[PDB]
Amino acid sequence: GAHMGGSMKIRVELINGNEHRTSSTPQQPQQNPSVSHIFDGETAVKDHIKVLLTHFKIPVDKVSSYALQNPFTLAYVEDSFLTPERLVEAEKSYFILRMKPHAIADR
Repeated sequence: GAHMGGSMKIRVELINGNEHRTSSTPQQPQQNPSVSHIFDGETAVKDHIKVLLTHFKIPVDKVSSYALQNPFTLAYVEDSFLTPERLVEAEKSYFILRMKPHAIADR
C-alpha cells in the first residue's frame, strides 16, 4: 500500500556522476536513479542517507557530502534530523540526494 502519513515513502533522485558510474551513459540522465525511501523524523538524516547511499551502491563514508535537497527551492537539508514538515514538503514531489557543491574541508 501507500506508505504515507507519518513516515513517508518518498522518491529520491540520486545524483552521483561525481563517481564515474552511470548507465554507461554521459551526464544526461533521462531520470536519475531513484528510490522510494521511507523517511521519518525519528531517524537522523545521515542515517537515511547512509541507507540511500547504500541502496545506490555508494559508500556511506560519503554521507558527509550528501544531502537531501528540495526539487523546487533547491534547498538542502542540513539538518541532523528531519521534520514532518520536510517530509510533507517533499511528498509533494521527491527528494534529491546529491553530493553537496562545497569545498571539501580536511575535517
